[PDB]
Amino acid sequence: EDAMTVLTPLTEKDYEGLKRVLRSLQAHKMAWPFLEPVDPNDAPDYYGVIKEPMDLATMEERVQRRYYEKLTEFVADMTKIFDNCRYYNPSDSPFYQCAEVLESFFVQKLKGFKASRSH
Ligand SMILES: Cn1ncc(Nc2ccc3c(c2)CNCC3)c(Cl)c1=O
Repeated sequence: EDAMTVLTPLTEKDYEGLKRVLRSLQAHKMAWPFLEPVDPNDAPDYYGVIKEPMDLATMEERVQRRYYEKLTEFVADMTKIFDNCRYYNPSDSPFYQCAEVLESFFVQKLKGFKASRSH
């Protein structure tokens, strides 16, 4: 990651962009498995093996509460959603495929955010 992503404190202006990114993910057709926490009754041993669960509703609360101090922390929470999903699920799972497409979409939106920060 670039130094600005690691080191530059997030401003209120930055948080308008973070909310835009999050809303774009929540609206994506393939974000449906990630909107709310994994239901334990759908996924045996999930909370036994996934030590740091994450979901977009939890990130929405953190964005609202100004939890993130650096962009790298926001990216880390987002990356947890996808990494957890690919850890638990087989590569032919619909969940795994959602993580693959949504992560690519996140990286596109993230690159746009970082550039808007530079100007
Ligand atoms: C193993 N597993 N199972 C499920 C799941 N997402 C999911 C799927 C459906 C629903 C919710 C979450 C929450 N709200 C209810 C419906 C992931 Cl992302 C996963 O990895």
